[PDB]
Amino acid sequence: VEPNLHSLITSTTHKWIFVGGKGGVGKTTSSCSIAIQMALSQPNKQFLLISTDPAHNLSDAFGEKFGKDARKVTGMNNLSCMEIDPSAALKDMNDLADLTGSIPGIDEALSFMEVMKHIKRQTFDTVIFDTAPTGHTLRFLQLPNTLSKLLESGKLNELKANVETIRQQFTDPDLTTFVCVCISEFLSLYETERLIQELISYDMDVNSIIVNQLLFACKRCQARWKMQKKYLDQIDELYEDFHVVKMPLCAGEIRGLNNLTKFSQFLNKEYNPITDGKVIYELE
Amino acid sequence: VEPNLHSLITSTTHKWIFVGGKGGVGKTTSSCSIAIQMALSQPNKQFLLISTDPAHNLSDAFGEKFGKDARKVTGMNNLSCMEIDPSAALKDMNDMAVSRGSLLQGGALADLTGSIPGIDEALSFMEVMKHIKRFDTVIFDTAPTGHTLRFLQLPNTLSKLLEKFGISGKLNELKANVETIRQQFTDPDLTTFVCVCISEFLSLYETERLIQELISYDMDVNSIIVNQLLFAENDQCKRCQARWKMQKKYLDQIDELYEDFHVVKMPLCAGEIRGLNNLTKFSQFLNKEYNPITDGKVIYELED
Ligand SMILES: Nc1ncnc2c1ncn2[C@@H]1O[C@H](COP(=O)(O)OP(=O)(O)O)[C@@H](O)[C@H]1O
Ligand SMILES: Nc1ncnc2c1ncn2[C@@H]1O[C@H](COP(=O)(O)OP(=O)(O)O)[C@@H](O)[C@H]1O
Ligand code: ALF
Ligand code: ALF
Ligand SMILES: [Mg+2]
Ligand SMILES: [Mg+2]
Ligand SMILES: [Zn+2]
Repeated sequence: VEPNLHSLITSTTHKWIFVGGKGGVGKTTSSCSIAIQMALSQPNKQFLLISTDPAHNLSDAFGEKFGKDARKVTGMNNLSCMEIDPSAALKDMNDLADLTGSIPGIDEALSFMEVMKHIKRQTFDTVIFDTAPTGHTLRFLQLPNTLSKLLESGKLNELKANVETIRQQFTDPDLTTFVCVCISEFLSLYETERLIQELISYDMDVNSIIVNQLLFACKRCQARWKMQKKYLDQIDELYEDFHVVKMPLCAGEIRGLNNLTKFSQFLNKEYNPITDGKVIYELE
Repeated sequence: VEPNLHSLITSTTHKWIFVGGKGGVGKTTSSCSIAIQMALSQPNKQFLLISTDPAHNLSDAFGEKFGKDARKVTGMNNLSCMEIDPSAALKDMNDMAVSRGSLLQGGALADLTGSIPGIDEALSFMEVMKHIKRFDTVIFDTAPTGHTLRFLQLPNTLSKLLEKFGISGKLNELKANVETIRQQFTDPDLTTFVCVCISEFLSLYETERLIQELISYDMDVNSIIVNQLLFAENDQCKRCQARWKMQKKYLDQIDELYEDFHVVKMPLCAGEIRGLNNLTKFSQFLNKEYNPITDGKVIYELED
């Protein structure tokens, strides 16, 4: 099973791609990267990257301002981002809205409504979700089942049909898949294993794991690599049947289309220290 | 404004302490560390560390099992942990309703509602109200920023929806409990929010936005822990030197921006920080500031 996401990046069937895992592991960095690789690789198709983390970071990552209305990434012809602000969205729908935009769960509700509107309206060929950390993303992926059972007039029936339709698409391995991102450390590895078990139980396809921030080894770096390697061995045993993609810690943060594009190549053809080592240092 | 949490750790008024920030910055590591520093220096008080992150890591961090019910940290007399379990709580509520209402009648409350987004914040909040109704200090190991903001808006949000309410008794009592929590969270002597961050663009700007949000909720925030620092000019690795250049850039901005805050600088250690011993070792630097010249050896002193 190839150690890269080339199969996903060139997929001709996938409509919904979730990128998830523990906090700070690189979900935003990776979902920007997957979205860039897909857009470059399939010029004919139109891609949306939507952040369902209420503390959005797509604008921070690209260095340009996104919002509830999809906008093209400057420099791309076929990649767009969206960051929904619930109180802004509600304030528009209402035309108390504002109080509602502050209720726990409103973020997931509006993100789901965005999915339904792409169902109803059928714009973008593929949607990539840069998700909130693990715990709240599981709640989001359960929404189709949840709404189904709760609902269980013509507009209520309309809501019902649409959620059943999402439930069916989300559980179709050709249409929907979840890419896990993790770091090779105890707290991340165990959280990721719990997440994968839960996803399998939801009948959601999960076939890929990005292991990010690897040192591939300064005494501090030598000790930290020794640790990463121990958990990396475990990841190899556990996830033998998965695409496991090993990504390096770079010499600086990864921001802007240029640097994100440069990092994203290694999701497509896997990082090789022999041939690619200099690249880590171009991010300073 | 001393670059440490000594005022907070030795405080005799604080009842509610929130530790929050962007994903993966070290909230759980720092909240365990703050709680241990407090428990150790206030032996006569009793502390509860509660994780409101639905993906809990307190058991992972100490390396032993916690749950819905508080349990002492092995090796501490003074500190307890709890990891709130939503489905479990709903299940017991449903069981007790049946055994002494459409959602309850068919015994499926947990099934129907255990997965509704927002349910974790709802139950975490119920948990808060219980310590109100009847541990001296509670430290919250919070979920990442976005959902924690929703949690912290909740008492103030409920107060206003309820205001428009205008078993009705339970709603009345909820309204009353909401008001006192709301009262206590805006009391700078009873509650404070400790921000945690790493010295990188995404974390810095998320933190800046978070703190501006908290201030508008009248929640006290006067502390920022800057975690995972390399301090590469102490001792002598190309990657570390370049990364330190990045970090130092953002640190200079943090020191300027948060001149009136306790900004507490913590080193990246040579391994993950797990178990009472390693957390305790790491935690001394919240109380007395880390000095890379003198304290540098500590990053290699973690037990396995
Ligand atoms: N492999 C990497 N090398 C260097 N910096 C990285 C790498 N992956 C992520 N980052 C940086 O790490 C921090 C966290 O990444 P982020 O994508 O925000 O994670 P998450 O979305 O899971 O919170 C950010 O500052 C990001 O720029
Ligand atoms: N200063 C540090 N040095 C080394 N490892 C650290 C440090 N702070 C946190 N960690 C490790 O970094 C990862 C994320 O920390 P964690 O406390 O889980 O963050 P958060 O709770 O904000 O998600 C964990 O593997 C933890 O052991
Ligand atoms: F990734 Al975390 F608390 F576990 F932000
Ligand atoms: F901290 Al994140 F996505 F921004 F987990
Ligand atoms: Mg993110
Ligand atoms: Mg945590
Ligand atoms: Zn190094």
